[PDB]
Amino acid sequence: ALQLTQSPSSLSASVGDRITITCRASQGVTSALAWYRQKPGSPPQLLIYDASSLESGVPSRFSGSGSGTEFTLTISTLRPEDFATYYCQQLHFYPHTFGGGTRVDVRRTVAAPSVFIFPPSDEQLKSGTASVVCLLNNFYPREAKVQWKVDNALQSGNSQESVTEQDSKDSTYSLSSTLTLSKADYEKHKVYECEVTHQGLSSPVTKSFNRGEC
Amino acid sequence: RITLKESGPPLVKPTQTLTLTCSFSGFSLSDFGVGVGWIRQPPGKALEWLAIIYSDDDKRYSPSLNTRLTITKDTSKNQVVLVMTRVSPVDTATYFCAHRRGPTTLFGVPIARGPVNAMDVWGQGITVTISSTSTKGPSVFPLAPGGTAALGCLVKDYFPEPVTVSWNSGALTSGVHTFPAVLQSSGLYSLSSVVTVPSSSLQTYTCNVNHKPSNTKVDKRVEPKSC
Amino acid sequence: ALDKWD
Repeated sequence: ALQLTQSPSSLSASVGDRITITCRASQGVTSALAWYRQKPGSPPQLLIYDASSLESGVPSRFSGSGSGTEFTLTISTLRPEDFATYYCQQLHFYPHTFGGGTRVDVRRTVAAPSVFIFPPSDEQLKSGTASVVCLLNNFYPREAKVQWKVDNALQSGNSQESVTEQDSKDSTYSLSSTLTLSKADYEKHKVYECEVTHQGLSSPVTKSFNRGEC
Repeated sequence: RITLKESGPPLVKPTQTLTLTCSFSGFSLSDFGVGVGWIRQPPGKALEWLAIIYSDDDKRYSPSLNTRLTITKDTSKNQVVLVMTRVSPVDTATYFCAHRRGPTTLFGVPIARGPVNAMDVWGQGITVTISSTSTKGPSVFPLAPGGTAALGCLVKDYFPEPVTVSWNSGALTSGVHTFPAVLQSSGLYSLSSVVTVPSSSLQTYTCNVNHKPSNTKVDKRVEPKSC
Repeated sequence: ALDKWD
């Protein structure tokens, strides 16, 4: 079906800035496009309907323009409540698609993550499972990539990660990634590595340990 | 003033049928051209359109979910119901219903269709978790180690959400990061809580974990191993 | 499939 691509997917800014988010459709949607702002924990809120009409009760710093395949939302003077995720929605064709969203967060000096790797506890091992956790602490911007390697084999499909919300004092994020293996598989290898790529790191940093080494 | 609110079960098991109700006030589903739609949002993901129904009773569904969705209205009760069959874990999401305006009319004559291009009022949303797991307490394991040091606790295999974690009975707050839990393929949640301190403080560190649902409190003191 | 009003 019809594709709606938002740009950029993520954007950093400060109070008072002017930002503009754009949304492009794969086929023309005339003026049937709406913009929403969604704050964490809340439902999306309508800002602009029919590509450019200002929704009632919505502050005038919000503006929408465009028609056909290209639309833009601009917030002229960013306020603290605007740090949020924005979505565009097409209503010309069924299904009524939403774009991927664009996250707007507090801008701050680039900061590389402090990385730490934790081996599984002997207590967990006795239960038969092995969790290897990797921590990326206080970094910025939000995008980071974690790659698990076991005896140099690239791991896939056996890890999960979660990211904290932007810190209100730091403006940094932290990320936790868990590699999970059976105790048996765990025992069949030695070098457990967490490889981290991030804008603040000249090149990828790797933190690792050799299993059973004492 | 238009308001909508979603209701239904917070927890549902795979293969089961999920029935969600949207009760609203401020408009009638008998008003001209009005619509009520459903949109969902898996945790951390984008909004996904599901279906919509209009007062003249036309219905439309997401093509990807068409076979599992039924939307219906009960005009006299001011409710719209969405029934999803055969749910699976990927259906865990926050589900929202929303109002869609019909064209503006002048002396009962449609003169403006621009107002239909948006879903203008939304309900708060209803969190729905799909897992065949039964109330279960977490196992708590230690996570042990600019020149900052890190340690923590891995709160593993519990259900359902939430769990609370604090450090040193609430006295340790700076440098603490408790991550949002991930729902494992097993249907149980898992989360880590860590804390960063000056590589010298290694002071004592104990995480206090509490999963109300299963009556499971645990305090786990964590230290820099090696005996 | 065009929206209801298009």
